Amino acid sequence: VLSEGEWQLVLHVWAKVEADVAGHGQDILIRLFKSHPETLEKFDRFKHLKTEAEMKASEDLKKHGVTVLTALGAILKKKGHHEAELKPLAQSHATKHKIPIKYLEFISEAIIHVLHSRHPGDFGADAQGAMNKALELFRKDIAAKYKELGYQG
Ligand code: HEM
Repeated sequence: VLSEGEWQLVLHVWAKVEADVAGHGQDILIRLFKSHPETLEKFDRFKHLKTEAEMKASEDLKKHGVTVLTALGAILKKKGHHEAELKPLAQSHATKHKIPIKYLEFISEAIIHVLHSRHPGDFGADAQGAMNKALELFRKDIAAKYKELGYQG
């Protein structure tokens, strides 16, 4: 579990993300798609996009980034009590979207890179450590639901 002090490091930096959800969501998805091109192939909506410049120009991608970060924020703010929020997400990601757990690890790494670029002063090693723990918790709970339903392990 995270301590109360580690949750406070997480949510302090997240309040800052909430100043510009759309810009954050962009940088994260672009970083994901460039670092791990195979992830872009999951998105019928985005697979036509070939360059970073086309990505940065897509309003629909920016819209999806807000969808993603809003759902994540609602989970973080539950500070681990996130069962009701996380269940619907794991079901759709397992059964509809077919998203490997490994891809959730990839987007976690994208999230941490972008927070580090945008908020150095609020995102030192101790906050980075806390955020890494929160994302691990998120992945571990999703992984449990996947296993239940019989999805890739
Ligand atoms: C932090 C992780 C993520 C969160 C919070 C998240 C959240 C969401 C939300 C809320 C939706 C819309 C409702 C639904 O279908 O459940 C969505 C859709 C989707 N997500 Fe995720 N997602 C995450 C990670 C990923 C990753 C890593 C991928 C793929 C590599 C992925 C692929 C998709 C696809 C294909 C859709 C549907 C897009 C469309 O409308 O066609 N998601 N996600």
